[PDB]
Amino acid sequence: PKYMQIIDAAVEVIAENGYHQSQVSKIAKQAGVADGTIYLYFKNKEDILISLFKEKMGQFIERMEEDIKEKATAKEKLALVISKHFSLLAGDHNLAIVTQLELRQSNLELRQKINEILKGYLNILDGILTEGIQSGEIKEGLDVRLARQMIFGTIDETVTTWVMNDQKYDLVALSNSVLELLVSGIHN
Amino acid sequence: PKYMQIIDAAVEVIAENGYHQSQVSKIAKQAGVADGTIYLYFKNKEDILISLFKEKMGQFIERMEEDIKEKATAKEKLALVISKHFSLLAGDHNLAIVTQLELRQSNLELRQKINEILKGYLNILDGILTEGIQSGEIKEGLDVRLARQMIFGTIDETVTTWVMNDQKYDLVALSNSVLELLVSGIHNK
Ligand SMILES: CCCCCCCCCCCC(=O)SCCNC(=O)CCNC(=O)[C@H](O)C(C)(C)COP(=O)(O)OP(=O)(O)OC[C@H]1O[C@@H](n2cnc3c(N)ncnc32)[C@H](O)[C@@H]1OP(=O)(O)O
Repeated sequence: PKYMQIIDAAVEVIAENGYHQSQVSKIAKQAGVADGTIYLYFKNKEDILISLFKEKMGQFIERMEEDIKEKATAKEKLALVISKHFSLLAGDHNLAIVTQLELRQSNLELRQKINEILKGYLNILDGILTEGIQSGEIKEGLDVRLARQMIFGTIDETVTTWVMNDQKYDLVALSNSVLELLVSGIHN
Repeated sequence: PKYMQIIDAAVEVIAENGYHQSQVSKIAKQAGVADGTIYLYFKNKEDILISLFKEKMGQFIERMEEDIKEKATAKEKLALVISKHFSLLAGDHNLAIVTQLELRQSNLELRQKINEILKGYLNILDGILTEGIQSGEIKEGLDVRLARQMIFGTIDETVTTWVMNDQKYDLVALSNSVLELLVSGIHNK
């Protein structure tokens, strides 16, 4: 449908110049749609970015809530999440730039809307950590919120450094190393 | 000072209005100087953003080098880095909005310029790790670049989460627990 066609073009255009500079007109042209056609599916520019996050990151999130259920341990569940995330971004240069660089917006309402979608991802982390503690796999006394900030911050900084390096090295190849740093930390 | 008066007014205006709505005229008004005096020191709005980051980072790094030579172990140095990072930002509401939100420009030419200023701090993290590696304090097989990304992303996301909650809780008090999470990870035992 034209809805997804438009989201896919928006990823391209938004990645090119940045969300702020991106123009709805450029998005239509790139989608090979008329200008008014865009307004047939989206209210405005912000609705395009929010929906892009909903469709790209939101789908990923839903998929992970399902797929982590088959992994026995907290470590395996986190391994799946990091590996699948790096894989989703490694498959699309534009999507890597957008989902990393447009994640935290200055405008309050736009930020809240994007944060709402990303809460889903944080809920997955908290759940993995909560259950891991009850099974005895995860550190007893662990502050779940803080440990989720370290896991999400680590994943995010790893992907953003790769984006700032033109995505030139194999991100997916790092998933296990990133996992072991989170599981065992830096001490010997 | 004229240069620092402008940088300080820029922090305020950019925090309060968002970088895109922070034009030179607004900064000039905020600093109490004329537009032409802004340009006597800066090229444009972008130059003010980049220079505010370079100036604030530079002070931060000189203090860091000063304090961490006292410390013996890699864990002691990281403890100082975390607590000093959290303290600086808890100490200046508008600067934290600038660092966590306004400096995160997605245009790539500009973002590269900003990111080159981060290199000095990342370099400090890499030296703590490599010193630790030589002294046998750091886990065998640990990759320095990845460990640096973990340390800085964990620190930075802890600050972003606190900014997202309107800086309403005591960030600084979380320093030690953030350190222990980086040092031993989430595994039980
Ligand atoms: C004011 C108060 C202050 C308070 C503290 C500061 C507040 C923060 C300010 C806000 C700004 C942000 O948004 S910071 C939060 C988000 N983070 C970022 O945007 C940082 C993204 N990272 C980067 O842009 C970069 O890492 C730099 C520019 C910072 C430094 O780049 P660098 O010096 O070249 O070093 P590096 O990135 O390691 O790249 C070197 C080589 O290694 C490769 N490489 C890099 N990482 C890896 C890796 N994990 N595994 C394999 N290879 C890797 C690269 O491809 C390149 O290869 P080859 O080319 O040779 O093949």
